This record gives sequence, structure tokens and C-alpha cells, in this order.
Amino acid sequence: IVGGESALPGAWPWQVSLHVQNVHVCGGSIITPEWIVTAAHCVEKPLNNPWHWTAFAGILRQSFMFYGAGYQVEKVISHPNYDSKTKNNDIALMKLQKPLTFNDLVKPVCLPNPGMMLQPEQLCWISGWGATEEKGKTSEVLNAAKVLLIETQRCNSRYVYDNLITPAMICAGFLQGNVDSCQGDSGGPLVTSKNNIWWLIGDTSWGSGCAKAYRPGVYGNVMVFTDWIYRQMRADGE
Amino acid sequence: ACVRLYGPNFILQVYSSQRKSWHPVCQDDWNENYGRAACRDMGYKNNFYSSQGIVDDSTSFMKLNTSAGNVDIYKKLYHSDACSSKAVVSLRCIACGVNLNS
Ligand SMILES: *[C@@H]1O[C@H](CO[C@@H]2O[C@@H](C)[C@@H](O)[C@@H](O)[C@@H]2O)[C@@H](O[C@@H]2O[C@H](CO)[C@@H](O[C@@H]3O[C@H](CO)[C@@H](O)[C@H](O)[C@H]3NC(C)=O)[C@H](O)[C@H]2NC(C)=O)[C@H](O)[C@H]1NC(C)=O
Ligand SMILES: *C(=O)c1ccc(NC(=N)N)cc1
Ligand SMILES: [Ca+2]
Repeated sequence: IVGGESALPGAWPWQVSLHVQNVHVCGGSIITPEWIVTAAHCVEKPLNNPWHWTAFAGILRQSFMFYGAGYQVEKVISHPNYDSKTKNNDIALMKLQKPLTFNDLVKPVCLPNPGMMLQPEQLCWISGWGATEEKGKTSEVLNAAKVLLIETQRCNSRYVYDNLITPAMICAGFLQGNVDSCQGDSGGPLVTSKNNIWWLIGDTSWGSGCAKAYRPGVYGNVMVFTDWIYRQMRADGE
Repeated sequence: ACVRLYGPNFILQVYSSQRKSWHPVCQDDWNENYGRAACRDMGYKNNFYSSQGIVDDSTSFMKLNTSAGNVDIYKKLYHSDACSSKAVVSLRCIACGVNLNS
């Protein structure tokens, strides 16, 4: 996260850190004790297999995520229509081998319903352990920032992303830059508060550079994937 | 089963291909056990949080057929212009969406 602030304990209790080879690679969001939403790009081959992955919940600092205390991932499911070239349909699910214990520091975010009626520039939050500057190292501390949704028509303008923003994508941030997601935050949440509920609007996906002007963050449009999520969760074990 | 929870108040709705329209479920004869069955159909396994009637902010409703057999909950609904209870189903499958400041 560029231009954010250290997260407080229990502010973002759905945020997980997803590790491979004992280091943070990606973020994700808890939706049930066993299911995490993340980005398909995170789990491209050669990291498609669950064995690579552990999840850390309820812990703000990377140095307190101890080898052996993560939750092992049992299943990885990438969206069937994910396209690595365009990053279209950039969403994946991870299922944990053992369910998480919810408490004040670990709890789920709500999946977005059709008909949320968000404002065109709805105030949202992003969180993660991404770099705090373009080309930076992983953040030791979980950060968060306020971002606004950017209307798709604006984001698709010639001076921004010039027709690259599909219906499965939403833009957020600031066209002046300075506050944005960055490498390491991908897979993590874009959330908003409505009706006293926090909703998972997006999963951090891509953008050109980080925190550059006219190059905002692009997020998977979780609304369009909810029915796929339901169907995957229902199929599991059946 | 083409079904959704709609809006920030979780209105349970069923799609009609004939009408190209979504319809809320009448609270008539509904209960938390139907709530639980609907949640299972949406893939929530043994998660359930609440099922309550609310006022609907749509004319046509889906109504529960109490005289149906043991079929899937969505095969137990039919089209009705009328909802005697004047309320529709609001269904939450999991306690979610709360944090430090809630
Ligand atoms: C509530 O359900 C009643 C029970 O029906 C059963 O369960 C439902 C969920 C569905 O699976 C039904 O197919 C199933 O039978 C409904 O009563 C049934 O209504 C159907 C007509 O829709 C009727 O079917 C006829 O059966 C005769 C007997 O063999 C057959 O010869 C005819 O071809 C069928 N009629 C038609 C219209 O062609 C069936 O017999 C009924 N079953 C019983 C036990 O009476 C009931 O209609 C429904 N309530 C509402 C408001 O729709
Ligand atoms: C994922 O790690 C990710 C997402 C988005 C960006 N760039 C911008 N938000 N501009 C980088 C990395
Ligand atoms: Ca492989």
C-alpha cells in the first residue's frame, strides 16, 4: 500500500497474508472459516498447487508469522475465464485444510450482493503488506488506505487505461496518484461500508506501476463473481 | 435454481426466465429451517446467521408451497401476486462484515 497508514488490530479482520517458501506473496480475504478469496494471478503455475500455500490471519506483522503456524491451504480454484495476458476475471479461491477460529482479530467480510447501489465514487479501503513505494520490498506491517472508486468510463479514457477495463474489473484510487495498491497487495481486499456492513467489492489485481498519476489500481469486480463463488463452495465435497 | 440475495438488506430473490425478472420470496410459512436450506443451496454448508421478514422496498412474489413433498426448497416456491404476511425474506447465511469500529 502506497500512501496509507499502519492497520490497527481488528480493523481488517478478514485480511490474510498468503505465504510461499516462508514469505509473503499475496493477500486474500476471509469469507468463511475455510474459504479465502484471492487473485488468480497469484496462483498461476508454478504456484497453482495448494501445497505451496499457507495463510496467516489475525496477525499484523510479518515477523510474527512463524514458520509452521500458518494454515495450510488444501484447495486452489482459479476462475475458468481468467486470462493472464489481460488479467480479466482475476479471482481465485483458496480452501483451508482446517477452519479458522473467529475472534476479535479474525472474522469474515461479506460477499457483495447484486443491487448494492454504490456511489459512482464510493469510499472504499484497501489493505495489505505490499510495497509502500514502487519497486519496494514487502511491508513488515499491514497497511490500509482510503481510495475512491473511479468510474469505469473515466478509467477507460485514452489518458488512463484506454479501453482495458472490462465489466469484471473496477478501478479505485486517485488519478493524481500517491495512494494506491502495489506489488504484494494483490489478491487482497477492496472493501466498503454500507448499511453498517463491510462488503468485499474488489480483489486487488493490477495497474501500471504503483501510485502514479493516471495509473490507478484495478480490482476484480467481486459482484460479478459471487455466483461462481457460491457454486464452488457448494460443489466442494459433493 | 436461479437465486440471489439482493441489496444491502439481503432480500432473497428468485429469477423468472419467462418474465425476465427477479421476485422476492414471501415470508408466508417461511422459517429459519427454510432459511438454512436456502443457505445450503448457496454453498454456505453449515453456516447460517438469520432469516427474518422485512418490508419490501417489485409486485410479484414467490410463495412457499406447504403442500409440496421433500423437494429442494426452490422447487417448493411458486408465483403469487399476493403475500398475505406483507413481508419478504431477508436471509443472512454467515455473520460477516463487522470490525473494530462496527
Ligand atoms: C404444491 O405441491 C403439490 C405437490 O406436488 C408435488 O410436489 C411439487 C413440488 C412438484 O414436484 C409436483 O410435480 C409434485 O407432484 C402440487 O400438487 C401437484 O400438482 C401437479 C400439477 O402441477 C399434479 O400433477 C398431475 O398429476 C396427475 C396424476 O398423475 C397427472 O396425471 C397430471 O399430468 C398432472 N397434472 C397436470 C397439471 O398435468 C400432481 O398430481 C399434484 N400432486 C398432488 C399430491 O396433488 C401443488 O399443485 C402445489 N401447489 C401449488 C400452489 O402449485
Ligand atoms: C498486485 O500485487 C498489484 C496490484 C496493482 C498494482 N498497481 C497499481 N495499483 N497501480 C500493483 C500490484
Ligand atoms: Ca504445477
